[PDB]
Amino acid sequence: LYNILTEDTESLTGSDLENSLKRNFPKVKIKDLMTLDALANYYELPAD
Amino acid sequence: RDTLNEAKMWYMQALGLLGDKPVSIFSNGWENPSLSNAADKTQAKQFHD
Amino acid sequence: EKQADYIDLIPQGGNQFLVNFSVKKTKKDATHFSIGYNKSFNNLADKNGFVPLAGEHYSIPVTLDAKILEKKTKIGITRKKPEPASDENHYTSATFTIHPNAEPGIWLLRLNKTLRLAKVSGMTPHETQHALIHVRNDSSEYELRRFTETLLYRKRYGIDTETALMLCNAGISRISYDGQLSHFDRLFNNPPLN
Amino acid sequence: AKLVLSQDNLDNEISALSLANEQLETALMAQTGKTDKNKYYETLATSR
Repeated sequence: LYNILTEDTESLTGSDLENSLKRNFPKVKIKDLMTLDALANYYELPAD
Repeated sequence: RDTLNEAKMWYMQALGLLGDKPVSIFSNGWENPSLSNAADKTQAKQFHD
Repeated sequence: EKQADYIDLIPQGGNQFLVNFSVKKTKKDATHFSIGYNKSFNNLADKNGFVPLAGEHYSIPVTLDAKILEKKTKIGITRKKPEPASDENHYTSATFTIHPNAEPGIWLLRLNKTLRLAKVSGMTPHETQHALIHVRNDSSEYELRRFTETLLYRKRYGIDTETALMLCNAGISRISYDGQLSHFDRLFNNPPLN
Repeated sequence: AKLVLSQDNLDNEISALSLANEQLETALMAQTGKTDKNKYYETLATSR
């Protein structure tokens, strides 16, 4: 989790951002995750 | 113990009946209008028309 | 060009906006400064009788329309020279073009970070973001370090998250947070002396 | 007519007496013509 939270995601573009999304979301599809209920169920946090 | 399992059963049935809790939007098209801009007669006439 | 300020359009929502800025040199001439539009029109708000200060974070609410924002629209700010002021002061401007359905990844990555952090540190996701200190050069390592230091200084000393943040080298927030009194105001103007 | 129906107006608690005093001040200073509050109270300190 520390390796996750220390990456420099801000100011990261190009194919490197593609790499980083494929690394940090290996199994979920980002568009299917976009919605609020999906975000609440992925991170097991309350929707409100 | 068994009655507690039964109680969880009845509550789960009621939940399945209710469905999925409706999420309450807060980032919505609600600007923060003034009272005079919210209490127009044109605002009611256009609606009812 | 050399050094003037940074300007930001903060979209509150539909037809609601905000302008934040910090004019660098604030010592020449300033009386009821102005806000320009399309680089040549629409003095938006000329109402403040104060002078902006050096390196100071300001915020002025402004109402625009998303239509003109759809195209390149140069909004400017004019620190008004006393009697005449149209462009002949040290003028500053900036454009803001909007085009939806683009670039979903880098914001969702920061959201991944902040949601993991909220879930793990037990504080709410709004608290974990409000208690995250962000600078234009702030690396993510130093950002997480500031967050963890805040959690530590909250563990020992048993203090509030706001007091821990102030202990973590955080500025005084002029803006009213959480529908409550701002730190600046509950500090100095509660109730204003005399 | 200028009152904005916002969630912060609906929720945030203010002191009722402070609101009465604001209502009186905005009229008394409109009468006097002075916009400074402190200058107005200074004139208020000697008047009978």
